[PDB]
Amino acid sequence: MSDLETVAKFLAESVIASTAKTSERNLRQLETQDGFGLTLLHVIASTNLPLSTRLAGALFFKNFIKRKWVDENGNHLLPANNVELIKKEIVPLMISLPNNLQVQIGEAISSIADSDFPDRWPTLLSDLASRLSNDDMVTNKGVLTVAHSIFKRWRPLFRSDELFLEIKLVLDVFTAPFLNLLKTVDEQITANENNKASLNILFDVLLVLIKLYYDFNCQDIPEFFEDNIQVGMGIFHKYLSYSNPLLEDPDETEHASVLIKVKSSIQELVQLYTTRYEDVFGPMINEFIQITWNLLTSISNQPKYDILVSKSLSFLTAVTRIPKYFEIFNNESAMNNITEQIILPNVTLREEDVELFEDDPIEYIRRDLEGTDTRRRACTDFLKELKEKNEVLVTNIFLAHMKGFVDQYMSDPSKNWKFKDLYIYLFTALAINGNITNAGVSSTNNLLNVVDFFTKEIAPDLTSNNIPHIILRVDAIKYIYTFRNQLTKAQLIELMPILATFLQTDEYVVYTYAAITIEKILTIRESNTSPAFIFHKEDISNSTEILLKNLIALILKHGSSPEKLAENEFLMRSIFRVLQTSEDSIQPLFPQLLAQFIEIVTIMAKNPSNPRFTHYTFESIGAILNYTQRQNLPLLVDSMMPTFLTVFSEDIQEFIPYVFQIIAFVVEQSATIPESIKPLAQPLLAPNVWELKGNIPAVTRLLKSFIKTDSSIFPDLVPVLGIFQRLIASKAYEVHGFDLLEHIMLLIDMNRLRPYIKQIAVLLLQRLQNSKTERYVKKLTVFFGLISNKLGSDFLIHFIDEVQDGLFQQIWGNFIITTLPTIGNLLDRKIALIGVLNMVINGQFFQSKYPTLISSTMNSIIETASSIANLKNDYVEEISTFGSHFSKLVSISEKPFDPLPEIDVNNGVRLYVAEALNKYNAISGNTFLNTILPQLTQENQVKLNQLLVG
Amino acid sequence: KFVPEYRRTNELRRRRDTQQVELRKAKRDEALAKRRNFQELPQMTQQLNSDDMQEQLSATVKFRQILSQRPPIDVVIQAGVVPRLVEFMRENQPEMLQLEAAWALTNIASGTSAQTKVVVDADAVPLFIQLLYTGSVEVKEQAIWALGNVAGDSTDYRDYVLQCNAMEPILGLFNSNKPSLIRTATWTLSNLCRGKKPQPDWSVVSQALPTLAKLIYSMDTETLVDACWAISYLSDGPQEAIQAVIDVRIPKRLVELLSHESTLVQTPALRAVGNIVTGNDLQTQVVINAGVLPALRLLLSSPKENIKKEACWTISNITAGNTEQIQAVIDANLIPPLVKLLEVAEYKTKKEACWAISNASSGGLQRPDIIRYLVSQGCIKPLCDLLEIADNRIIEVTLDALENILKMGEADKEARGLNINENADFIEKAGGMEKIFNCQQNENDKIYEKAYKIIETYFGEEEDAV
Amino acid sequence: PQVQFKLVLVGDGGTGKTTFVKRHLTGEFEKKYVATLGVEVHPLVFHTNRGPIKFNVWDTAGQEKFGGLRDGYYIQAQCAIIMFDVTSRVTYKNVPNWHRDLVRVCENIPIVLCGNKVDIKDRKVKAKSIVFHRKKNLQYYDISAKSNYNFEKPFLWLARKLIGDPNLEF
Ligand SMILES: Nc1nc2c(ncn2[C@@H]2O[C@H](COP(=O)(O)OP(=O)(O)OP(=O)(O)O)[C@@H](O)[C@H]2O)c(=O)[nH]1
Ligand SMILES: [Mg+2]
Repeated sequence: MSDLETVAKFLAESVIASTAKTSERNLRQLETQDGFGLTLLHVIASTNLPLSTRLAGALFFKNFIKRKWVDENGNHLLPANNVELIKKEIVPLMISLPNNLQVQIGEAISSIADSDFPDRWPTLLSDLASRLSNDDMVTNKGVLTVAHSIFKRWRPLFRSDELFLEIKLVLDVFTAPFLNLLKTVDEQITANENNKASLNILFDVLLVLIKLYYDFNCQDIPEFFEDNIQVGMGIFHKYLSYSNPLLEDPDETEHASVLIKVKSSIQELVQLYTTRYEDVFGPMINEFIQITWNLLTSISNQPKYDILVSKSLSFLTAVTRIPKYFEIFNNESAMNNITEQIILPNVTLREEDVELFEDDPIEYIRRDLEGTDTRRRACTDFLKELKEKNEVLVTNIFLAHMKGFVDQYMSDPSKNWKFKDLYIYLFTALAINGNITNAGVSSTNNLLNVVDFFTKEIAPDLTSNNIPHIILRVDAIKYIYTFRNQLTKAQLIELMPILATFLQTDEYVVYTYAAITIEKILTIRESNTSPAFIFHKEDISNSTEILLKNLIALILKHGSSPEKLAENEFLMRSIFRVLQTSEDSIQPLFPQLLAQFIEIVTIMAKNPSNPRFTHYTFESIGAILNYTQRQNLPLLVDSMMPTFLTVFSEDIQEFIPYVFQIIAFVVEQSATIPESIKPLAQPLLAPNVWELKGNIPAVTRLLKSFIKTDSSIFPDLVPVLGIFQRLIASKAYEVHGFDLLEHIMLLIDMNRLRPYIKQIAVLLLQRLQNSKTERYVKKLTVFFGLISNKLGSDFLIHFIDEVQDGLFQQIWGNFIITTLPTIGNLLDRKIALIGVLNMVINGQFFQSKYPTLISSTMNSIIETASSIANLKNDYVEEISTFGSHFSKLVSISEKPFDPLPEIDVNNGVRLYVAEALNKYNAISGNTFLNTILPQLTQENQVKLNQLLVG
Repeated sequence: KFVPEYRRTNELRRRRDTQQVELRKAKRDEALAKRRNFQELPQMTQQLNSDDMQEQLSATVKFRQILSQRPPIDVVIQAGVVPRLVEFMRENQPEMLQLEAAWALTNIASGTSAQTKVVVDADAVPLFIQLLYTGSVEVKEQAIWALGNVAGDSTDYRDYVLQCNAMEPILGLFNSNKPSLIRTATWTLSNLCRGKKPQPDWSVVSQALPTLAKLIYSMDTETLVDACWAISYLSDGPQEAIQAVIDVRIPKRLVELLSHESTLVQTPALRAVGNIVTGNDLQTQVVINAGVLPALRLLLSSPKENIKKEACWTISNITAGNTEQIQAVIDANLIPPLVKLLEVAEYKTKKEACWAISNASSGGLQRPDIIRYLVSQGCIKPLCDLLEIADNRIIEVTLDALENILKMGEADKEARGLNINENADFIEKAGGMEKIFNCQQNENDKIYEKAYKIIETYFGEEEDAV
Repeated sequence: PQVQFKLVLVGDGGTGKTTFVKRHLTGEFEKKYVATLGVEVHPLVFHTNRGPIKFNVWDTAGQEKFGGLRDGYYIQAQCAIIMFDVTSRVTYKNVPNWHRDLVRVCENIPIVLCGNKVDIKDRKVKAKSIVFHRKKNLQYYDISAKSNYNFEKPFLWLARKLIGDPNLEF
């Protein structure tokens, strides 16, 4: 009967599946009653209700605050009376609840504070701080957790006066109790040395105190913490070394405990102090170094210490970057003791990796290729940081240890094979200056010889009949991959038949890394200033067929199920690269290769699984078509189109944007539309083809290719204009609409366009009033320039005026000349600028009909021609839905249409404009410049003289 | 969801103190405001009230002596002699009596604010000012010292002194030959110029700039210290205040003083020069033409950390200027030292070298050879390293530098037909790609969005090499 | 289905939680995005070598405005799946928020972190970035509701954890 009893009833029902949704609808109805907020608080406090019902009430109250406490402007939405009573009850209520309920009320307080603190809740800070006591560490944890939730909001903020005022307010209340409480927790931890339960509680409080210590120091080191630094950091200094058998258990290797987290939080704070407040922290840094050195010395290799180890190494890395503190271990003794104690024990190959090698080879390869927070990586980055500060010392110290690793291996290669993996790894890390990139390694350590190390240590392991462990075979191949830029062409050529032979083995990682290394060798450029690759077609032609034959056999090796066939994308990436390098070397085999790729497409269509495999399959098809003689395209086309039609009819959306690109390329390269492709033209225009974002770029390209190659394939232009309308009306697809329109206007005879030219202009300009974007107006301006440059100034005027006489001059003076100087894309800027100039110097009708437009047009021209790289350079988060992704095929990519190729966008534009203006002035009997100069702004009269006298 | 605006996240030139609120412990590099000029009380009070001139003098001399070199200020006040001392400064009193009375009052005003209040409420200030007109050189020296302590006590007494028209007679003192008079008057003058909120009446204290232009041509260290501090206060202002300093042709000698032997001189001189380059490009070029860039190069190696910091801040407001001014910085060989500080200096200094390099890269978008040279000098690695430790504002500034560097590399790739963006490869080589990528974990949305754009624009598996 | 478990499925809007459940329920792949309103509870039955196991999947709403009871759904949950979309970096950035709210209600339940949509080429959240599961001792899986990659791994791990039998098989 009661309203409290009724609220509790449906709070309870909300935990049960059959009533989860109805209970919420009932509660939302009960929620309209005034005081529902306070009714929830009374339910939460009712110890006679089951805990789950009270928890449902605490969660509902919390989310009630988040929904209905304030509107977007910060106006309280509850009656002013309820608001103040909530703020008065909530803190005392929080204290009285057990943990599971207490934390949710703490979060509701934090949510209220998000909007009301500090201006509209002045009592909160005193309210919270007054609940801390020396004898109740449970209540302390709860209160401190609320404080941390509020104060940690400072961490992502930019400094400001308003923020520092807020921080000052908090410090005045908390500094004394915070330090005192911190000074009390350390005392009770020692007194309770053998009380497990009380220890876990005390360290829970310590963890939040450490996090709060960070909150108070994340913007600047406040005066209080500078003055009291010795006691504060002194305490943390202590617990970095603390060890208690009760708070540990060797039987757990993954789950980091509160003690582990406390030391990690301490190391976070120590690195903050070391990197931001070294001036204040300096005197104490040496103590933390020594304790960090001892901490890493006696740390178990169990993963549960991984984070602590990396946070310690990042601290030591920050210390390595401070010269004063790097010198304490910038000598052979210390550097050698770091090596033996810190780095080497963590760089050895751990068997948690060897198992990934055997059980999930493809994943091992992907992670090896791209790489964090493993001890190996954390320690190797530390090793790099040291090398950067003293290369000679670090290198020689490791060359000494590696010398002994060689002897350990040569003595018993079968058992000590892991030692050879070690010094290959170490040698690589020491030899590379910085990190390897997608382009390889660009420079190496002058104290090491990668070619010598290759000849002596790597090459023998490639061809040795027996290998102590296939991991060393992989290490050898990976060395070639890593140092490919450091080997000569002749050395690489000698390796090509060896790597190719690996493609006939059964070891997953060996033949995959071999394929990867071949592919990367074929991507090495001769230099960055020309496109030529080191490997030309004559360097691969004699092995192209056998490489492709073996790569295909590896793809098919484990069965032709869609998921297994497509498993290894590196095989198909290598096929693509081989094809690209070989060009027309094996043209006679193109029909058979293409038939094999088409069969792969057919199998994968049952379940597309690997998008990278799929992508490079179609890249490979694109490469074949790119190197096929044009008169042989129809025969290849005919062998593909049955499968492509099935891709449409079965709606295999993963392949549809690739098929559209391939077909478009074929049409672009043919003098006529192949007969098997003609039936697609008019179905292409159905609106349902243009619904998915992932297909639009591809079907736009296909439609453009039909228009260019043979626009008579479209007997009716109405549905073509219907596509243009659909694209141009859309903010998302407007760019494709302009791209289509350019093809329409420039490539279809005007006799055909005549009945539609007014409608085209109306559609194009409707966006200006309804829903114009900045990109739209920029693209419209470029489009005007393109029309002017090609069809002429008179055409453009009568194209726009056909919509409404007078519209040309209105759009020109409002949109075109105002927008021209803001166009940042360099090719678009040239087209627009030259097109606008063309109106003045090659538009006698423009001059005679709109004489008063010339001055403002010239101001825009001069400003645009006399101006920057600061402008937005391109025309570039959201929910992915099925089919929303488009992937461009580089094998058949097209460069943008430049109608003004004799004018480089870099410096030719400015020179062109100046020469065109001088010429026009000369043709005018030297009256244009003199007549227009006084009509320009002061600023542009100067810029113009710099152009002409330039 | 509503939050206070300063808890939301959704011209490169920087003025002295755009944000005054501080959490850090205040560290004073400024000269102490007040200065002191190094029981038979009943009997002295009887002589001071006596009608005899020689009895008055002997009493005044005694009160001055006990107040010299600690001094029982509150005890002298309790004797009720302060108004009598003030009477001894009146225009119709003997010269030596005026001298002693003014000296004694100077030291009473040298103590607490309550003790200064005693002298001020006794109407001493109009008489000090008068003694600056009528006194001998010895009298003028005592009166100007007294006015320094009043002015140095608070902005209110500073303004009261100025409201009494003290500036006109004070500015007449600087024709004296006595180095001790010039020293004291320069310190008092710096006290009249000191104080930010409220600032002194500009129409009055800007009348001192011609005199300050002369004073910085002193070779007395103490005089130069307080003269440069005075100029540093007056130059802390908008373009109008900077222009008044330029008009009196102070910058040339101010720049010369950056190379003074004493860091007590370099500090205020550098502060004043820093203030001047917060205006516009034209005002900044006046300082460049005075030779500030070679002088700044040496200060980047100064043993005083705060000198290095202020030198970087000054350079950063120069590289906030135009292409030619950025090139001038490069031409003065200032980048190698900046890059060095960017990797080894204390954070507050390192942070300022970041602003300087970042601002230069913003103008380097118009002269790509600027960014080439920056990259050539190895700035990429220090910038990337700074991403891991810096406050959120400096993260944003550092990402903007890296974005400019990437834009230039991309524009260069397209202009020259290069295969890859060379600066993107340098950044990845230096380990910077991962450190930019990790900025996407920041809850600050501006930082996240910038890092995301950089990663997706320049490192997003763009293309297969063809 | 007499062995029953309350499983809460949470994650940002559009990450594929409903598509994933419906694929398990009927085998159909849903192409359209129809945001879930609060929760929909779906029973999933697996026939194992230890008998039939039933998961009552509380498929919750990821969009805040449709969140319904939000973490009110987590009360007495015995396991959970946190989902994100490997093509949307922001959905992984929000994983700690979902995990924090879960463990505040359910201290010690087994939780599987699922990175969905690995069938899409433009993957933004690489394995390198995916480290949250080691910091909080969650099991992680790449999955694809579209291609059925690792389709059953989340429920299999939870079932083994819940029954305490590493040899349980579906
Ligand atoms: N390509 C691809 N798309 C998927 C996959 N899984 C889901 N989707 C698509 O992603 C979109 C999101 O679908 P939903 O399952 O309804 O998203 P949700 O997580 O339930 O979102 P909310 O209910 O609002 O919390 C739909 O368009 C799905 O078709 C996948 O594995 N691969
Ligand atoms: Mg859903």
